[PDB]
Amino acid sequence: PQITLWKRPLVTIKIGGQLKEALIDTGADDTVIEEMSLPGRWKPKMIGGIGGFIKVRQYDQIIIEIAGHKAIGTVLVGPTPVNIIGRNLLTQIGATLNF
Amino acid sequence: PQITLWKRPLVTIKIGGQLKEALIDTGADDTVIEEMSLPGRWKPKMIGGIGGFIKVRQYDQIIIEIAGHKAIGTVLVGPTPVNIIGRNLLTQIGATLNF
Ligand SMILES: CCCC[C@@H](CN[C@@H](CCCC)C(=O)N[C@@H](CCC(N)=O)C(=O)N[C@@H](CCCNC(N)=[NH2+])C(N)=O)NC(=O)[C@@H](NC(=O)[C@@H](NC(C)=O)[C@@H](C)O)[C@@H](C)CC
Repeated sequence: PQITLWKRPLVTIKIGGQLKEALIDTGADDTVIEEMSLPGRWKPKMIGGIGGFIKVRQYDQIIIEIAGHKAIGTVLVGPTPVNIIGRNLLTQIGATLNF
Repeated sequence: PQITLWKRPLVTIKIGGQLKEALIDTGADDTVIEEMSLPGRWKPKMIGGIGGFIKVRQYDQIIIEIAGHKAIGTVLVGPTPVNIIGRNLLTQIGATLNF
């Protein structure tokens, strides 16, 4: 699709069989989701945002759908204010910015 | 242009007579710039994201040129770790997300 920016670019995602809302975020390197259970082992990661740094859990090779488009990749889980879909998965679905 | 998302989408902006580099952030409601002088009255604002909140100064009716495209709107100034172009200005330059 084409998504304009007059409103927040919120989409539905599917992860772990569950539908969630998330923000398409070109300003995010990574994909960060609120607390949930994911399978397998995780590794530690520190990430930064507008207000400082937080610790998250890094899960690799997670199956995720973004607005109906299939991706398989890294998902960070931790105390983000909002679920964000970042560039690691936006590149898998072929997303670009255009003006 | 078409901007891919393999790397951070950085652009040059001109604001207040100065050139700066800034991140195109579809996940940002507002435009947030590191400390600089701007004309006119301001009022304080708290803005949040990963890591919590920072205090900024809100300036209205600021003219800005983003990768060569002129727009006018509100600009927030304060201790942001990165200069951010948010949706309030991205709409004005006609920026969309496409996949
Ligand atoms: C979580 C809230 C929504 C998404 C977030 C994305 N902003 C980018 C800004 C760029 C960094 C300061 C971000 O945090 N990106 C992170 C996301 C986490 C991630 N890992 O992907 C990032 O890429 N972090 C990199 C570090 C980038 C460093 N950059 C640099 N040195 N130049 C990282 N690997 O940790 N938006 C925001 O932080 C904005 N928040 C908002 O728009 C709204 N706030 C809330 C809470 O929704 C509004 C109600 O204020 C701020 C700027 C105010 C207008």
